[PDB]
Parts: sequence; structure tokens; C-alpha cells
Amino acid sequence: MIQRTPKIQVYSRHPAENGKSNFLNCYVSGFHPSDIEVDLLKNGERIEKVEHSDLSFSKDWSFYLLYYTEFTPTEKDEYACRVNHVTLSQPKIVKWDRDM
Amino acid sequence: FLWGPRALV
Amino acid sequence: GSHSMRYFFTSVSRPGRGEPRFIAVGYVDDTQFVRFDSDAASQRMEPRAPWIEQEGPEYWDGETRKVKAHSQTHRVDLGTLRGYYNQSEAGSHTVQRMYGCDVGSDWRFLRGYHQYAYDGKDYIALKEDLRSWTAADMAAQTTKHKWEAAHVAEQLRAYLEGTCVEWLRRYLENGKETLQRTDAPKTHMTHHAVSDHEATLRCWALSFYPAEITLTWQRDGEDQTQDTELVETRPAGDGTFQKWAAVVVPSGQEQRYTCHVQHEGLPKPLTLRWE
Repeated sequence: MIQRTPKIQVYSRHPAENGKSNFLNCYVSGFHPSDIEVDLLKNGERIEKVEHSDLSFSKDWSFYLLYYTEFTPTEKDEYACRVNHVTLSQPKIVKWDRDM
Repeated sequence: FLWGPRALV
Repeated sequence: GSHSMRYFFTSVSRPGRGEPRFIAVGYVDDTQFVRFDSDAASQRMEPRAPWIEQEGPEYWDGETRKVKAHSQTHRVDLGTLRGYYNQSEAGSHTVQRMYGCDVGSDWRFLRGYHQYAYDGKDYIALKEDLRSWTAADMAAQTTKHKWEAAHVAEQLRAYLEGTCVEWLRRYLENGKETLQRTDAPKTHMTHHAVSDHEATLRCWALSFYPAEITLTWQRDGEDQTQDTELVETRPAGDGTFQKWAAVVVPSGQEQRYTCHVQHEGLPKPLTLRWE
């Protein structure tokens, strides 16, 4: 079967500003099949209440999903997105860079 | 508003 | 001022673990308004946009009945397809369906679609004339001939040019406080030294809707697509989208570069340059 690796982007809904509530997003797209595992991390630990969009797909049939959770960024709290897919030999970790 | 009729492959 | 209504359906077999997972979502442009998850507790088409909640009980029972029927159809399809491809019942397979209509700025029929894919590849698709079919492989031929015999194209054409258009029109009207908006992107540019002789110029586009947009970098008016790092358009999570484009340039040569932003919400394309 035709398989595709997911593209991964971890970012905030609004521009980062320590102390103010925001939403941390992990957008995974361009993958196939649909089975995928996505976790938002806080200092290495899986985050509790994480929501996600309903499975949909693009024109090329590849799937995309948005995982998100409200959060308050701090100067020393590090966030990331851990993704695992059949195409990945090991979970892929992507760190959140407030400038991207 | 969904398309009603069913079309089997 | 173009618009569209589109439905996306996904069915994934789970051998030894029950019926296939069935997920369906409905959209008007880039705004989701309905959803159904065979694995959810409601077992009903659910609203996902404020303006669709206006629809009465008849609407919801109707949509629920049809979405469930779509589910059953795809369940059968999965088994049929394994036979067509002489595949075993051991692996997981995916069936995807996508169909809809587009209307112009006058909200009149522009075009219709109805595509079908198996395990991520084109299986069968209705041609633009909404009268014939394009089937990839030999296996898809059977479906093509069956659908031709049953006048599936005619049935779809009536729906796509008629029903799909009228309801799309109704939705645009009922959601006239949000659905018809064209939010131009808020833009800005950042500059960061990579070294003593190279700097990164990133061009940002935020808070825009619809998601369709074009962000390019030019050097002396020359397209620099190949030198650009352009991320995929991302949803902010609040109904708007985001995107950025970056290029590394020789320090001191920034003035020769321009970022161009094209978007339906912009009365004029934007041309930005670092200052």
C-alpha cells in the first residue's frame, strides 16, 4: 500500500507571551494510513486534557489532524509534540519554538 | 445536506 | 467570492476488532459544520457551527439517517474491494469519499465533484462534465460499468447542480455573520542573523480566512521558491489560518528581497520588504 509520513508543526494559536493563556497546537498532515498517535508534552511528560479535530483529508487523500490544549507559556517550561506512525520507526519529537 | 442515494462500488 | 460545500468520508477496517471505523465531516469553504463518528456515543450527525444549529429535528434525523447509510455502504465496499483486488481479510484497508459543489461570486453553480479512493489512491472519480467516470485500474472498471448502468452520474449531477447548490446558498445566508467573511492576513517580517554574513527573513501571515493564500519571496523581482522554506498552511484553532515563508540572504542584501502576499481578503496584493 501507499504510505506517507506525517508533516509536523507545533505552534501557539496566538503569539507567545509568558503569563498569558493561549493554545498549543500540533498539526499533523500529509500522512497515510490514518492510524496515528499524537501527544503534547510539557517538560517531557504527556499532557492531560488534549483535544483533536475530526479526521479529514486533503485533495491528495492524505490525512490531517489538529491536536490542541489551552496553556500558559512560561520562560522555563518546554513544550513539544510526540508523534508515532507506521512510517516512523520511533516516535518523532518536535519541540515548540515560539518563533515558528 | 448529504446526497441521499446509495451507490455501491 | 467563490464558495463551496464539501463532505469527506473515511472508513477503515479493523479486522478482528469489529465493524470499520467511519468518520464523516461536512464543510462550507474552510468551516466545518457537521460531523459523525461511528465510534462516538451520540450515533447522530452532530453540529459543529453555530448557524447549522438552526436546522430543526427533521433535518438532523434526515442527515443522521443518510450519514449512517453512507457508513453501511462503505462497510460493504471494503469487502467488495478486497475481492476486486484479490486481497486477504488480514490487513486493514481504507475507503475515502469526497464530493461537493462550488458556486461563483453570484452563488450560482460553478462545478461539482465526487471522488473515491482505496488505500490512499484514486479509485474512481466523476468527470467535470458530471456525465462520465475516470477509473484508474482494471479493478475500478467494474464499478465504472455498474455505476454507468445505474445512472449514478445522472443522480449525482442532479444533486451537485441542484440540491448541493441550494443548501450551500441557504447555509451562506444562515451563517451570514461569519461564513461570508474574507479575513485578510495580518502580516509582518522578522530578521535574525544566522552568522556575520547571512540573515534569515521570515514572512508571516496570520489570522486569515479562507486558508487559501500565496506567500512568496522574490530577489530583484525574481521568484525564489526553491530557496524558500514554506510551511504548510496551519489552522490557528479559532477559525483562522497561519503560514510563513523564510529565506536566508547575504547580510547587507536584504533590500533586494520582497515578500509577496496574495489573498482573497486583500484588496491589493501585498509587497513587503525588510526595513
